[PDB]
Amino acid sequence: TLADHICQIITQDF
Amino acid sequence: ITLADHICQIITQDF
Amino acid sequence: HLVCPMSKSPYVDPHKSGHEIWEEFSMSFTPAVKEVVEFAKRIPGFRDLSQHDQVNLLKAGTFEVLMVRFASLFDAKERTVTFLSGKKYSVDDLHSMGAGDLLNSMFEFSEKLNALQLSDEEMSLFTAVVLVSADRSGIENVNSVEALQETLIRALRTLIMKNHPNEASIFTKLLLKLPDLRSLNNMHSEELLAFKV
Amino acid sequence: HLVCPMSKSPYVDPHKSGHEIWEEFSMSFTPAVKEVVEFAKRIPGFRDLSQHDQVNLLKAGTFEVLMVRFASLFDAKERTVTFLSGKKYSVDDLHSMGAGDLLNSMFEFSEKLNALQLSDEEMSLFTAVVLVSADRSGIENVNSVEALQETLIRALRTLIMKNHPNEASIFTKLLLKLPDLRSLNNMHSEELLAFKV
Ligand code: HEM
Ligand code: HEM
Repeated sequence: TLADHICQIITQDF
Repeated sequence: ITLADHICQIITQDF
Repeated sequence: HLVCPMSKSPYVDPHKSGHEIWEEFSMSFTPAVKEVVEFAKRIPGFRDLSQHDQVNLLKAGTFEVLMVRFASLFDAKERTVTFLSGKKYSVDDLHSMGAGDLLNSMFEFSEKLNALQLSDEEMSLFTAVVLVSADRSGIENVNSVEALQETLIRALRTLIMKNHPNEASIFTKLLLKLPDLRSLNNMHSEELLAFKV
Repeated sequence: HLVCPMSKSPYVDPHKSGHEIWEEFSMSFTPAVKEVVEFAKRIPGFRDLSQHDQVNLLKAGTFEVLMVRFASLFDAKERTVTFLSGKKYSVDDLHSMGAGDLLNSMFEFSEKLNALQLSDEEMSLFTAVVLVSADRSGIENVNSVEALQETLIRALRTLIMKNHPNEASIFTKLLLKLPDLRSLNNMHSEELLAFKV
């Protein structure tokens, strides 16, 4: 149910 | 790993 | 429950073992798979792929092929799903029975595809493009499959061009469904593995 | 071993815990991820999408964007993979440290994509097409995303037709890369899960 190690890096920029 | 593998036997049997 | 619309009813006997449920399921979905097999033999370039690639394309593209064919089983207006036995179940019914986001995704895919109201020629040519666009990771002669894929796409454009002279964009809209069907496939095998809870 | 070329190296010090192995790794891939975000902010209609749909496109599509920007890490002539450190490793090297089918699938993909011999501009527009094509499961304004995608696709067809006049078929091939990228994404996600189990 994953590959959301990228969330933190992306949600930070918003 | 397991996918549409329960379909394997039906396809091979028409081959 | 077993909320797959390849079932004849989402209702499962609580007093039957797992393999007897699954066998019941199977004599419902097995005919639909055999018709994908039959349909593949009738794609002309398909018979010219090796036996290994033929089987692999079918192993990997059968679900996508069926999602196209049985997209009509999703009534967007009535908000119902028709199971293979012929019975209809409401979305609300199925969500309480176990369904979730893959069901909603399939309604959105089906709504958009049914929206195109392709004829059977257009559809049958579309489905064949879907079949030979199956994921290639077990394929031996990739170039020959991509040549068959490329041939079938050209027929698709020509057919669309003759049938929708003033709506060329249907063709590109049909191609852009390919990644959507590939995501529906991934999520749906994830649903199959969650069969282990 | 950590055989992802987003790594500085496939060698992992065995006297390091999972969390600090991942720390160094994340040091290596986080800039490439942040760069996708900045590329997205530069695609014409992207910032007009709702905040939630921008994020969900980048959450689901960053990998496919990166698989396109880093296709040159896969040298087919040499059968080497260039890691982000700049170090080079051979496929046979990587195969014995754990690499398999996904690596081969990626070489196949890079080979096919370099073959299309595109300019940087055509490449940057194809990659915008790739991103806005991302899986739509968590998307709230589907028609706006698909309107942005349809217009990027159309822009891309005009630029490809103008620059490759001996070969309009390059556009169709580019389109058929979208289910390929989706399959690599799913394969790679499974490899990621596996690394955790
Ligand atoms: C022979 C092929 C297939 C097999 C063996 C199969 C099997 C399954 C199984 C075991 C489940 C899980 C049921 C549950 O968790 O209660 C499932 C879910 C589902 N399948 Fe299939 N399936 C097949 C093809 C298809 C096709 C072709 C479609 C659509 C046209 C489809 C649509 C669905 C849906 C909508 C769900 C429930 C999704 C949700 O919970 O959100 N399946 N399938
Ligand atoms: C931030 C983004 C990414 C993260 C966190 C990530 C993480 C991982 C992890 C944990 C593995 C398993 C490694 C192992 O088992 O040794 C892996 C495998 C791999 N990744 Fe990545 N990855 C990312 C993006 C990418 C990209 C963009 C590419 C290609 C350009 C790529 C190419 C590969 C390859 C070739 C493998 C090995 C495949 C095989 O075993 O056959 N990864 N990745």
